[PDB]
Amino acid sequence: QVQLVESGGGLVQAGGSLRLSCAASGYIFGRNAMGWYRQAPGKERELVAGITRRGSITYYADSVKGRFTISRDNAKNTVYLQMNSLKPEDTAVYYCAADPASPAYGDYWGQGTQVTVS
Ligand SMILES: [Cl-]
Repeated sequence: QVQLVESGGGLVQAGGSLRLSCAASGYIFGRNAMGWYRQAPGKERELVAGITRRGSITYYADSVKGRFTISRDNAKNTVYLQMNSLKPEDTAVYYCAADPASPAYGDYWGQGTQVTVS
């Protein structure tokens, strides 16, 4: 019933930009905590950017600071990841994850979307 759907991936040239979107149904992002994850070739999945529940503070992995921006659009119940100045090292499967509003083991996860930087 709860669905996170990602879009906005594909192939881009180094130096370009992409916007990832994460659209939820059966669930409202609200002020819940959420994050964007990525799994690069040969690597474990790692957290790239997130928003806290408490105080709605954005945070970023050092490797993306100053280049990526997370934003939340309550009217659209959609969270975005704006990726600027993309590097080949950014190539990966990107995932969004959101905290459920009530008690639960586990988050809600999108399906993942491929971002390839040439
Ligand atoms: Cl928090």
